[PDB]
Amino acid sequence: AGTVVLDDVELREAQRDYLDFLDDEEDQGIYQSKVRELISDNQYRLIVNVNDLRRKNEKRANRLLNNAFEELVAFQRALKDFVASIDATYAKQYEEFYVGLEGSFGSKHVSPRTLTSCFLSCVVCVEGIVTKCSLVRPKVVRSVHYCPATKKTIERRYSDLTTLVAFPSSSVYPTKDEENNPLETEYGLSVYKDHQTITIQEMPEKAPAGQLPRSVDVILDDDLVDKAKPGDRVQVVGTYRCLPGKKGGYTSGTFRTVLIACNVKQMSIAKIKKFSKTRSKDIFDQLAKSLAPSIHGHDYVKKAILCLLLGGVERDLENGSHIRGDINILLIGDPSVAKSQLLRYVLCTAPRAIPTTGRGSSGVGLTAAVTTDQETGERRLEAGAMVLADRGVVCIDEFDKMSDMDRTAIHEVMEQGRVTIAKAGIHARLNARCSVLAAANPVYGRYDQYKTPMENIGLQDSLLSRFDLLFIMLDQMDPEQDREISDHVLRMHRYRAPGEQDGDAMTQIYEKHDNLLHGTKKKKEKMVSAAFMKKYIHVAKIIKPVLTQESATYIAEEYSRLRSQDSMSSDTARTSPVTARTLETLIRLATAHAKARMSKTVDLQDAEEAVELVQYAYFKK
Amino acid sequence: FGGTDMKKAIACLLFGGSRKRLPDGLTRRGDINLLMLGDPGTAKSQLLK
Ligand SMILES: Nc1ncnc2c1ncn2[C@@H]1O[C@H](COP(=O)(O)OP(=O)(O)O)[C@@H](O)[C@H]1O
Ligand SMILES: Nc1ncnc2c1ncn2[C@@H]1O[C@H](COP(=O)(O)OP(=O)(O)O)[C@@H](O)[C@H]1O
Ligand SMILES: [Mg+2]
Repeated sequence: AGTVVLDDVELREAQRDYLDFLDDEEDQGIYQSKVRELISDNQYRLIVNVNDLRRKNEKRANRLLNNAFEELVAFQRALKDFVASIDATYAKQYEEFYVGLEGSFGSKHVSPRTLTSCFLSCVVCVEGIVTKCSLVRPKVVRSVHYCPATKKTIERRYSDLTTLVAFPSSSVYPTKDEENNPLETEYGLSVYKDHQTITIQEMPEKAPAGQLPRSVDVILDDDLVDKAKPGDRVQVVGTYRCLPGKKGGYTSGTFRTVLIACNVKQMSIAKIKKFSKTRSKDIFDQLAKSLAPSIHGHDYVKKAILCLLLGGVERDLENGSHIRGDINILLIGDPSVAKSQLLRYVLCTAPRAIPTTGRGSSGVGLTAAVTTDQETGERRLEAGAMVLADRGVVCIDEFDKMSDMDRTAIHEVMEQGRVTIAKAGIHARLNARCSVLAAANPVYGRYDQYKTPMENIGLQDSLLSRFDLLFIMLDQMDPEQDREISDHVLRMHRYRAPGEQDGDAMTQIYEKHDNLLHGTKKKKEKMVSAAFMKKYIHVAKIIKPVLTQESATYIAEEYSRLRSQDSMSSDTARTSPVTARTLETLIRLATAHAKARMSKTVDLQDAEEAVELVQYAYFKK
Repeated sequence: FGGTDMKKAIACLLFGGSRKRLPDGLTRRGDINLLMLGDPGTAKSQLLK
């Protein structure tokens, strides 16, 4: 086609507007460093805040939201121009670059249930869960052929979705020469791009109760191929378009609507160094004390939860042997001792946390399963709760109600951290390294003091050895303790959020002091802010300490001392048996304490703290 | 007939308490739970309806 366009006021003006938008010379803009980062990382697309564009140029934002394709084309042209300007050499590699979108879209923030034809041809944002995914497939863009008879090579260009409507003249694969000499395809010189299709469903938590769900279909291009997986909660921003049906005579008048993604999102130094170096022991002291103001007392359980948050060190050797580094805890107590509050707080704070109660999930939904795909006849693996929580936390409330077979299944995860799966036609070893919290009621409803803990717990020695720590909590009815508990509870109850009028319906390292949440006496001390706590926890989890020679003999001698004291402990009973796992638990707790205070080696104080914890947990009066 | 205290308890059940989220992310229940144990024919089901 020889038709060309000479002038177009709108397109030229829009391109000029984007050129001025992405200059960042007389402004505090950052996009220049973003482009330099893209050049450094060999990536070929940019993400631009919609709110930023609206602030700088409201008319362009309005036009882009109301009309997508032409404005996106102008964006891509402007990106090509500026990439050529900054570094023309890098722009040679890729044909055209792409634009992502970000920011608060406002009215266009639309649920899969509320997508309508009113938003067609516009850019929309949607939040959902992923249910179906397809295999990655290549697609031809540029084809190259060679003719052995005449020693000539030719090239053909393809453009199918670049243009809105395609015709039979295009998309034809050449096979013969002008004189019927055969052509040989040369796959090395051709160009291909990847293609994938996914399906998104409205989350069951958001859908109205008792109603069937509604879903949308998404196409993922070459860059965003591997960014999504089934069973995942995502947010997708992209165009909403109609699908051209293939040629025919009579049409019913109903198109197919498909969302074409442009952005896919998985929804989620000096201060730290100074604080750590100055505090050392006070680091873990305050972190244990400031774990959760909403919960009263129970310092040992807070210490244990902090040890889970920091964790041990995974180790590997020459022979391929694996040594576990995770910690596991079981709490048993009387009703209303706030075990479930602790579980919920750990769910909120931990990065990868999944709650799975006793009978809520069975043995199949915990680890994994194998299903025969009807579409192809092959065998596929579906991951369970524990496989999804790799290097994460699984919380199990009402642990006693869980059946025996489920606990035998959990043995594989608790011992080695791997899951072996096999059915005729497929077999695999999946990684499931994880940590477990569990809370179980006593068998008699309330913990009996006179009976030994073995009768009350009612669990076999193997399962007890599987757990690193056992804790027993009691509701002692001391008048002064009850007074303290009532004071704390009513102080929390009377508190109201600042900035909210009374009677209405419904970052510094240390938190600001509060008259009610802290109290007048506590003015001499402060609590650590949640955000800094999370940052410090992440940094500590990164750090890799090493064990010293001073503490190894000390810990070994104390383990031997405990195994000999087994005969000496005559006035009290033992909660858990002492096996070879106890020594690994000692080393693990020592390393966790060494993680608490940023350093390079494990010292004696960490071993002493670990041993104090072990002595407290393993024996009771 | 009778059960003025029971009726007042039902009324304050209907009005209900106030729920309170907390800065730690923990929540506390703002609703009331009642139990009625009794002999047959004590007019319990009618109150529930
Ligand atoms: N140490 C404590 N500090 C503050 N509140 C507590 C404490 N112990 C119990 N509570 C209160 O008692 C209730 C206990 O409920 P729950 O945590 O479900 O008990 P359990 O998990 O033992 O069944 C909570 O609502 C909590 O407010
Ligand atoms: N004090 C009362 N005043 C009026 N009706 C009563 C009274 N006590 C019992 N009744 C009548 O007797 C019946 C009680 O049955 P029901 O309330 O179903 O008993 P329950 O709740 O123990 O199963 C009701 O239909 C009610 O009309
Ligand atoms: Mg509970």
